[PDB]
Amino acid sequence: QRPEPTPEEWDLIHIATEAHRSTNAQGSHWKQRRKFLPDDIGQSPIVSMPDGDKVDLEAFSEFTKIITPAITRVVDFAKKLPMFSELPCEDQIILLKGCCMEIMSLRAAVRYDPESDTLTLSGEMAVKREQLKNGGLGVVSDAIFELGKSLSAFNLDDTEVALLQAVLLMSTDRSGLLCVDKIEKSQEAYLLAFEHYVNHRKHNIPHFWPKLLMKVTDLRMIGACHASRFLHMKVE
Ligand SMILES: N[C@@H](Cc1cc(I)c(Oc2ccc(O)c(I)c2)c(I)c1)C(=O)O
Repeated sequence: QRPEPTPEEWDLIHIATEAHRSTNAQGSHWKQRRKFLPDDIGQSPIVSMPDGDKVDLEAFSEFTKIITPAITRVVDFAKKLPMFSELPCEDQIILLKGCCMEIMSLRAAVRYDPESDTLTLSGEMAVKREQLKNGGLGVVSDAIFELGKSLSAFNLDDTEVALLQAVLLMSTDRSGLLCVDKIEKSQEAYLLAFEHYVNHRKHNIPHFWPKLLMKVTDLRMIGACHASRFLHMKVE
């Protein structure tokens, strides 16, 4: 009834799923290696910042210590998608700076653990809503957790997530792009493959596809609130 990946789109999906899996911290068995950020950390948000806000700085350090590798992995992922590597250097850097939080956020959210109400950062650090609120995301902490809980139910697989990530990456909605039309063709290709792959999985949920497109908007929201700290160093 509802259409299902063409053979060129099965190819796209292999490449994208392998790019995601090869850059997802600790891989598919991440859950068996975790350290819970300890209780005494992230509880006291007392230090002002050059931006005006108060932050439990110890916590902010513990987070800042593991963020660069996480960024690196987003870049590794991007560079493994051929439609992304064909872009000019100038546009690659824009696009990366632009989705890097959208993607790290999604990457944590699908590793939401209802058993302990924690997010899992880079496959190892289990954190509570309040630790990451006080560590420097404000309300953004609350937004990712709501999303975590929301996705438990959708039960996404590494392909769905991979493809979701490519749709985030090839956004045409960024200041400064040269090759806008190429990016939109590629976004459209990924969207259409993704819609098809979702067909191919009979999801025991009504309206799965459109419900899931809505979480794109939530992720672009996250990325818009926490966009400052990405004048990151992209090396192509
Ligand atoms: N867990 C993801 C990676 C990931 C890593 C970290 I550190 C995260 O927290 C942030 C991000 C920006 C900030 O300014 C602060 I303060 C904390 C998140 I949300 C995600 C993965 O699987 O790659």
